[PDB]
Parts: sequence; structure tokens; C-alpha cells
Amino acid sequence: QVNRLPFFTNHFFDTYLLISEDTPVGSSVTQLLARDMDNDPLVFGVSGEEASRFFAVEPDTGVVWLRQPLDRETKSEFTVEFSVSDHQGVITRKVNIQVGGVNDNAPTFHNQPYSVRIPENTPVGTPIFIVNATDPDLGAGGSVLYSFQPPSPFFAIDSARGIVTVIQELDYEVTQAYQLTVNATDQDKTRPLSTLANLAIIITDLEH
Ligand SMILES: [Ca+2]
Ligand SMILES: [Ca+2]
Ligand SMILES: [Ca+2]
Ligand SMILES: [Cl-]
Ligand SMILES: [Cl-]
Ligand code: NA
Repeated sequence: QVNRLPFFTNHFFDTYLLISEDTPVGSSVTQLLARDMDNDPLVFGVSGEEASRFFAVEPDTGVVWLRQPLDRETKSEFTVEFSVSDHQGVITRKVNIQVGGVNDNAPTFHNQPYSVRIPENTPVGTPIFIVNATDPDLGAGGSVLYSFQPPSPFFAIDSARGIVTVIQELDYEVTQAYQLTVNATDQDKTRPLSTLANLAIIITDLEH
């Protein structure tokens, strides 16, 4: 007769819950399970402004949906309060949700547009420009690899550091401006992503 309050029976409450950041919105991520000694019909929910922004809960079935895209690069851990109610009380428990990473970012260049003026007598070996692309993904998918695409016979860019170096004698009267495109890619062994950036190398000859 005196009501007994519901309690959760999911094990994840003791451990945690992992959701991949590429889980599309609408996907069910789990289903809350609760027990009630009175066998009252229960209603489920999620509490908290944040938790409620990213997660929705089916009140009768306790199925937990993904309401907003998860983005590990922005927030990688949630503590969410789930609620269960027999209509006489509301009981609450927090679970930790780790958002798993995916290579979902192309490298992104900084300090564009890229242009450099250099004299034609610039010696082979001279570093003339630093290119910089960042990639916020974890592991190989956030580790960037520079290259010229297509390759240049006059210039080389260091794969690790993005330092563009002159590798062959320049000749103003042949070429007075090169239009190279650099390719930054991450190194996800299976599904890499990549971005292109133009580099203007313009040659000068003051001693006509
Ligand atoms: Ca009850
Ligand atoms: Ca990436
Ligand atoms: Ca990612
Ligand atoms: Cl509980
Ligand atoms: Cl990631
Ligand atoms: Na992301």
C-alpha cells in the first residue's frame, strides 16, 4: 500500500556508457531499465540543461535517443542524470558517457592566403615559408602530413614540419611566379581526410 520508489537496474550506472561521435541523431544509445516493487507503471527522463540538449528519453519505454550530434572535439565526457518516476516520486542517477572518437576532421590551414616573394638567387636548401594545418582528431587521424600536389621540381615541403625549401636553382626569365598547391592530410591508415591550400611563390630580380 505505501508506495515503494522505483530504482534503476542497468549495469552501466556502475560503469559507463560509450557513444561514438558519428552516431547519427535519432539513434537509440541505450534503454533505461528500472524496477518497482509495487509494479507501478514508470516514466523515464533525463535531467539537466546540457544532458537534455544532447539526449532525449522515451517516457514509457525508457529508450534513450541522441538529440544533438556528439562532437568529441568539443565535449568528450558527459555526466547525465537519468530519472525514473512512479508518479509518486522521482528517483535520479548519474551515468558517465564517454564520447568515442572518429576521424571526422579534415586538416585546416592557418594564416592563409599563402604568398612569398623571394629573389632568384635564393640558394638551393633555403627555407622560404612555413605552412601550418591543424587537425583536432585523435591519433593518426589528427597527425598531419604535408606534400606538394602535384610535386614541384623547384620546391620541397617537409612532410612533418611543413617547411617549404628551394631544391633547384631558380631562373626569373623562365618562371617569375609559381602557383603550387599544398596537400595536408591526416594519417588515418584506412580513411584519411585532406585539404588543399595554394602557395604563391613569386620570384624577384632586382639586378635586371
Ligand atoms: Ca512505486
Ligand atoms: Ca582528421
Ligand atoms: Ca574526431
Ligand atoms: Cl536507482
Ligand atoms: Cl577523434
Ligand atoms: Na567531431
